[PDB]
Amino acid sequence: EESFRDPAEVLGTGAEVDYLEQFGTSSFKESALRKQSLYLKF
Amino acid sequence: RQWALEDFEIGRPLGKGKFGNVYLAREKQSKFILALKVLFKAQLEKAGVEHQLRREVEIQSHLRHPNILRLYGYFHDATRVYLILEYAPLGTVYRELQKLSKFDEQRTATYITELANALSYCHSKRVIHRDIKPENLLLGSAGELKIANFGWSVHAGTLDYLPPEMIEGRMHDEKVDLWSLGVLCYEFLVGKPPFEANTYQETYKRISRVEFTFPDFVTEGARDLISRLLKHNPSQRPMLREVLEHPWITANSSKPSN
Ligand SMILES: Nc1ncnc2c1ncn2[C@@H]1O[C@H](COP(=O)(O)OP(=O)(O)O)[C@@H](O)[C@H]1O
Repeated sequence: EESFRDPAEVLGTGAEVDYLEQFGTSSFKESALRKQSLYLKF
Repeated sequence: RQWALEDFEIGRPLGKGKFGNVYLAREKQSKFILALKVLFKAQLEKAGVEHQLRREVEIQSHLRHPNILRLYGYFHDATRVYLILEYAPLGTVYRELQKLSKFDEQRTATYITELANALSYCHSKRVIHRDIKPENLLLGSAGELKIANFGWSVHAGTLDYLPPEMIEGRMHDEKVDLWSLGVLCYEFLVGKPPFEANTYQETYKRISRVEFTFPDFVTEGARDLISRLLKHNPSQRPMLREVLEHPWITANSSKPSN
């Protein structure tokens, strides 16, 4: 029930708080999941 | 073969402090669950405690006892020190005492039995460990005591657990641990330590003169043990084997059952 991650994803996340802030991330990822990439014709 | 950060995956934080962080963690190959204490080199150097740290981890790494938190190993990278520790899942005795206010005689005798056992083992290795305050005692999964302030922490009182010979600035030895055990036994049963006072000056007085009183609910067996432990003269305090033989301890302690 307890989750574990690679140390690179955990250590120093408190320190890199400013770099972990990116406007529009969750909205963009959601709409990325829902959009299709059409086959490259011609 | 050396320990490496690559050997581990890291879970939720268990505590944070100026010196670093403690995490729930897991060794990748075995999936063995443990705790990883992570210390900032910058803060250690800034505090000048690098020598002291090495000494403490060296000491803990050789203690192997069911009621002492194991240190399985240690390593470092460019900016951090990593201590691989036994995980104790049920929190501190401090918190349990908050929740319950006071412990009954069976819980107290049982805790004191586990501590005397751990301390006897420590003394057999010429190790003195006076600080056994409730906040330094973790609980294992079976509710057994784990002395948890070996190694290094991420972080009118405190004097509360100091013996007369220490506050008077005299030579002290392993018998300071017997005084601690008395203070702790009292605090377990009463809910506060026996020499508590408002000022530094007045707490010094009470300890130095060994002045304290029992609530009327404290039984004769308990009073007898605590009074033997809180003797001004260290050589008049019992040996730990004598604590483990005390009638009040033997009658009220328990081992696991259904
Ligand atoms: N091995 C461990 N297992 C579970 N909890 C731990 C462990 N080590 C430390 N903790 C908890 O993490 C916090 C920080 O502990 P520590 O670095 O020893 O400083 P403290 O003096 O506050 O205990 C405390 O709440 C402590 O109880």
